Amino acid sequence: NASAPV
Amino acid sequence: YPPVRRDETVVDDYFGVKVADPYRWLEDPNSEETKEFVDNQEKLANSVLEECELIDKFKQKIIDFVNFPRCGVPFRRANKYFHFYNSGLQAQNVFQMQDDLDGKPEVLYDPNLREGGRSGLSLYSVSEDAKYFAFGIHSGLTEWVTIKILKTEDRSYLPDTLEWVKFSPAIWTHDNKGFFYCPYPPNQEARYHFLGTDQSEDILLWRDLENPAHHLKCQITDDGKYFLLYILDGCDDANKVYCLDLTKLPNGLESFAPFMKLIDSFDASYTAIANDGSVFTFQTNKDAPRKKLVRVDLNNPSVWTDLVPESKKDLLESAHAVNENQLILRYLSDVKHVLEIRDLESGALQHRLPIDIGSVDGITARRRDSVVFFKFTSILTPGIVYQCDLKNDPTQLKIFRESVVPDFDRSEFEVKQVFVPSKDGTKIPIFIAARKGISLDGSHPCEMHGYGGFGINMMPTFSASRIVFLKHLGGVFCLANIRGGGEYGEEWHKAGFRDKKQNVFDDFISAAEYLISSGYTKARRVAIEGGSNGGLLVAACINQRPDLFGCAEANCGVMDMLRFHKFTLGYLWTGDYGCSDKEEEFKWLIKYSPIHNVRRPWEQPGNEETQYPATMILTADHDDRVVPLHSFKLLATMQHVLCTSLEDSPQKNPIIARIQRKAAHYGRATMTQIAEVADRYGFMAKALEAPWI
Ligand SMILES: *C(=O)[C@@H]1CCCN1C(=O)[C@@H]1CCCN1C(=O)OCc1ccccc1
Ligand SMILES: [Ca+2]
Repeated sequence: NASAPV
Repeated sequence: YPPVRRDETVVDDYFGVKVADPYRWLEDPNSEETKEFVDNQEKLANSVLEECELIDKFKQKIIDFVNFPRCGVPFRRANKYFHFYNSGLQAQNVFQMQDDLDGKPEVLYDPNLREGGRSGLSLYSVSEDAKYFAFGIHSGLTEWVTIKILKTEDRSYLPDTLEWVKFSPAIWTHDNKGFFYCPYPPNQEARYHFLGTDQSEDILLWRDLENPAHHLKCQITDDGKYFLLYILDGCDDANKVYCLDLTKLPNGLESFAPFMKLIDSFDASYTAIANDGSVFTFQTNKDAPRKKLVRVDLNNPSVWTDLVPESKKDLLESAHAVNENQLILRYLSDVKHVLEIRDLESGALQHRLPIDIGSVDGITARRRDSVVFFKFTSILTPGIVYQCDLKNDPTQLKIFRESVVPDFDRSEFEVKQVFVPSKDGTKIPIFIAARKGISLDGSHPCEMHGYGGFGINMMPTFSASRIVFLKHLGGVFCLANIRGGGEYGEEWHKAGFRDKKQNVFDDFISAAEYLISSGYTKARRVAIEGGSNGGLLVAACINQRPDLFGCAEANCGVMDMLRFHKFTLGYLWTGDYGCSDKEEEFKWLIKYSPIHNVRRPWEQPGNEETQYPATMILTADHDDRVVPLHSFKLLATMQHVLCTSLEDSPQKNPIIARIQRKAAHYGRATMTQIAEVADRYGFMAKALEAPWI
C-alpha cells in the first residue's frame, strides 16, 4: 500500500 | 566540508582486536553536537544539490509520469467490495467501498485528511459481515499504531481504542463479535478484543515471558473454526504453529490458553493454506528449500503427507485456496512468476499460466470466492488488475482495471533477462531495461539496483522515475537478483548470509563487470542504488571496488555491522548477519563492515588514478528501523578518511547526505517520495556527467 510507484 | 569532532579516546577490544569508534557520539540523536552535525551536512548537501541543475527537470517528469489513477486489488466481504484508490498524486491511497464491482465507490477512510497524509494505512481489516472496518493510525512519527473501528453503514467510529499495536493485523471471528490482535504491553501478546469494550477487558491468549524476543503473526481459517497463532524468531523463514479449536470452547472466547501445539520448534516455515474440518493443507520449507504443500490431520498430527511436492527448480512462493475446491500456486521460475491452478483435494495440475517479465501479487481472494483478482506490474507495465472467474471462464485472464502513464510509449523500450557468472562460478540472473536498439559501445549511463538478504525477492516492478532515467537520460537500468534473496529458495538465501555474506557483494560486483564488458556502460559511468540491507550492499561495494562506479546511493543502510544489534530492532537481523559478541562471527563482519573498511584507494599500488564515486547517503532523522547513526558515522568516516584528513585530497567527487526531516522509514507521502528521488537522480546525472534529452 505505497502511495505511488515512484 | 564541515568540521566533525573526533573522540580519539573511544576504543573497544573485540577478541584481541582494537577497534576505534571516533564518531561514537553520533549515536545520541538528541545531543546538540549531533543536531548541529545534521544541520551542517544538510547545508553542505543543498550546496552541492544546487549545482545539480537537472533536479527540477527530473522532478517534473516524475510527477507527470506518476499522475494517473490507480485502483488496487479489490477484495470482498459479504456482498461489498473494498479496495485502495489514488487519483494520481494524492499523498496517500484512499480506502474505498462499493456494492457493485462497477457501482459508485464510496470513501471509507482517507489518510490525506490527517497530518496532511504524512502516513497512510498500514493495518486495515474488514469484518466478515462488512459492517466494521478496523484500521491503524500512526500517532506520531513512530512505528506505534492506534487501532480504531468504523461502521461502514455511516462512517461513524466506535469508541473502542486499542493502543500499543505495531505490526499486528486484526483478525475477525465469524460471529462478528470481535477480533484477534497482537499488541505489546504498556514481550508481544495475543489478545482478543470484543466490540464495544475497553482494551482493558481484552482476553489474553498467549505470552511467553521466558522468551521476550519471540514475536507473533496470526490468522483464522476460512471456515472460522480454528484460530492459528504463529510464533517467529528473528527474520528467519521459520515458525511455530499453535491451533485453537473455537468450536470446542464451553463459553466462546469469554472463557479466560489450551492450544494444540502442532509445531513447537523453529525448524521450518508453515503457512496454513486451507482446511477441511481437522485436515490442514500447509505451505512449508521443511526438507524443501523451494517450498512445497503438505497435508496433516490434527487428530493424528504426527503423520504429514506431500500434496504438491517440491519442484526441483522453481520456488513455490505462495498458495491460495479459491473457488471452494481449487488452489492457485504462485511459482517463481528464474525470477518470473508462474500461476498454476490445481485441485485442492488431489493436488493435481489443471492449468498453467506463465507470466511475462514482471511481478504478479496481491491475490486476496478467499476460498469461498469464485472470482480471483491479482495485480501485475513491470518496468514498462505500470499496473493492471487482472480478474479470473474460475467458475464461468477458468482459462482466460481478463483485464479489469488498467493504468496508463501519460505521454509514454512503452514500445520504444525493451527488457531482457540475462545470466552472468559470479566469482565462484554461480550464475546470477539480472534484468536489463533500455531503449530499443542502442549501441553496446560503452557510452551509456547505467543504474544498478540490488538487495541481497533476508529471503527478499527482487521483482522488476514499475517505477516512474526509472522511465525518466531511461528516456530522458538515455539510461540503462539493471536489477540484480543476487544471493541472500529467496529467488531460488532457501539455499540461495543461505549462500549469501552469515559467513557467506561476502558472496552477495561479489555477485553484485560481477553483474557490474558484465555490464562494462558486454558494452552497456563503462567503469565510472555506473551508478548503484540500494536501501536498508541494500544500502549495506552499496556501501561495502564502494569500499571494495571504488574503481568500478561513478556514483553510489545508499538509503537508510546498515553500516556499523559491529554494533547494529544494539539498537532498536537490529537484534532480529543476527540470523542473517551474525553478532559481534561471538569471535567466529565477529571475524565475518569486520571484513565487510562499511565504517571499518573505508580506505583511500589511491594509496594502493597501481590504483593511483582512482577515487571513491560520488556518494549520497539518504536517511530520515527519525528512522526507527535502521537507526540513522549508521548512515551518519559512515558519512563522518568517509569524509575524514577521504577528504578532511588531507591537505589537497585527490577525492574530488562529493560525499554527502540527503537527510529527510520529519519522516519515518515507513509509508512516505507521494510528494516527499518524489522530492527525494528527483534529488538522487539529479545528483546521479551530475556524477556521471550525463546530459538530458
Ligand atoms: C532493511 O533491510 C533492514 C535492515 C536489515 C534488515 N532489515 C529489515 O527491515 C528486516 C528485513 C525485512 C523485514 N525486516 C524487518 O525489519 O522486520 C522485522 C520484524 C519486526 C517486528 C516484528 C516482526 C519482524
Ligand atoms: Ca565521475
